[PDB]
Amino acid sequence: GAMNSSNYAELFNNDIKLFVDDTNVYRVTVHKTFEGNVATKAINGCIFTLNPKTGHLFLKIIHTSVWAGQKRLSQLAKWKTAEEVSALVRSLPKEEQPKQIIVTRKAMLDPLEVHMLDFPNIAIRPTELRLPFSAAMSIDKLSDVVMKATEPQMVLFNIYDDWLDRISSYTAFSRLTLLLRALKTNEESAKMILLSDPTITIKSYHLWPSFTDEQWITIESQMRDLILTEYGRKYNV
Amino acid sequence: MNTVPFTSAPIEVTIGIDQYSFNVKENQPFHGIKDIPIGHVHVIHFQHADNSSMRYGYWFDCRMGNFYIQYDPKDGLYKMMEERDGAKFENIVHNFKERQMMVSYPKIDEDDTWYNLTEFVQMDKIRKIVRKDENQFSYVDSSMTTVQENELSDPAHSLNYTVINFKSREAIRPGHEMEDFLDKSYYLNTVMLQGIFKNSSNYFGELQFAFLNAMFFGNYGSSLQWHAMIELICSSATVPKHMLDKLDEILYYQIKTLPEQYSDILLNERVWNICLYSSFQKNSLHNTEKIMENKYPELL
Ligand SMILES: NC(=O)CCc1c[nH]c2ccccc12
Ligand SMILES: NC(=O)CCc1c[nH]c2ccccc12
Repeated sequence: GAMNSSNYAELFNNDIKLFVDDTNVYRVTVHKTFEGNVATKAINGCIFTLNPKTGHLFLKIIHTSVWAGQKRLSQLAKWKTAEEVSALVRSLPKEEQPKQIIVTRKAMLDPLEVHMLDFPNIAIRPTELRLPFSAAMSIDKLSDVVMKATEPQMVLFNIYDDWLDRISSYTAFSRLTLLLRALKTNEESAKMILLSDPTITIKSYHLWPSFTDEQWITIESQMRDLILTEYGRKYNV
Repeated sequence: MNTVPFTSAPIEVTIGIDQYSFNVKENQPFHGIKDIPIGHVHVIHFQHADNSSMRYGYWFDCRMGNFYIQYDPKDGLYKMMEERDGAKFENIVHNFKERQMMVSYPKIDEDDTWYNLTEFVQMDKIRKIVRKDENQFSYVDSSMTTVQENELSDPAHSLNYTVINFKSREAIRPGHEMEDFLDKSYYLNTVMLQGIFKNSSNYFGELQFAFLNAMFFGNYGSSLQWHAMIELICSSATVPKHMLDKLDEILYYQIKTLPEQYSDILLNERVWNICLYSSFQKNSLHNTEKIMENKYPELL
């Protein structure tokens, strides 16, 4: 069934599961031609495949060459996503394969189900949550590896850094969704909040700054303020 | 012209024979149906006046034997039987005709409706969908479930239609996932036509039989089968031209015959809108689209 507010804690139990977000797979810039028509130019994309319990990120970079000579690219992108997720599952040892895959967009259900027919016991589920994973390309190190790629490539990151040494998966996922929601609503402001104090650095193998517990509380409060405001600035309240 | 003798009519019942029907009163001196056209399968069906629940009936072909109906007061239904003594059966029928206790199959000469609905339907194929090998005729009723419905509970009483499932390994070649799901031509032409049905006549025969069981008995699993077999063709980009032209004729007569008051339950909105307006074959069913738009524009 669909994952929603009611069954949220299921994300942090011991059944392996993966979120798949396809938002950033097919990315284009729209521009004018010399004749004054409009055309698109593809840029590199990525599949965002995340284990919410462990923070394991399987970032499959989608190089623009995969679109060459193909038609109906937005449709193809869903099938390419499903092909790559299926290949990831087959590559994983049996004890590391997910029991469920939760797609962030319902249009991924049929492509993924068809590619996963060989795995009848892996549940393919939609969600009613409006998760902010599209903002993953606002994380600088993730955007950088996608843009620099010259061929298809899988890059493995922990999206929680070392947070699980001090907090539970539930709290880590809540922090991640808060950060990403902020970056989605007002990227510049969110990025200012995270970097305002230059003395708190990002470790070379981490994505986010090395905040203390107290500093994360302040940061999280700043992100919540930003989100509430923008919701005013947007709806005028 | 053949005859189906009734022993008697002890309970009040609406009797159908193909697309015709008539009401018989409790203990009315009714003794069967004569002048039944040879060359087609036929169906004789029943709805009791007290319990409109369970429509039921028998598919048969008079070339395969001499058949009669007799009510069973224990099982509470009109049963078809075969009389093996040809002289006993000719004598019975001759006497009933002399006493004019039979209704005549009321076919209008100009009227090709039944032929058009049963063109590809064969008794031998019916008997493989409805398995009861000791009889030459086949019982069907409103409640019987299909093999596919059962997989998703008595196997001897099931409708063994060919299972069609668009999200199945049979339908989807490894490595052709997107291609085969969006264009079902390989599942239609290689898996189903070449592989299982052998030819398009057998495919159309099962499609036509499914529709008739849906219409005459309100059999829900049969309606599902009919729509699946339509959708499989319409969702194939590559279909022999003779099949598309024949399908348009088949569906035209099915839509023409459907009772207007049953179109709400017997027609699946998604399938028909997809098939007539979105599918690869949206422009290949001219007669069917015209009758659907003039008779059921609401559904669309
Ligand atoms: N194969 C797996 O079950 C996890 C792989 C993986 C992806 N991202 C990571 C970050 C840190 C350690 C491992 C990983
Ligand atoms: N006369 C009877 O024995 C009644 C039942 C019966 C046996 N064989 C039949 C053939 C044709 C109509 C009816 C029957």
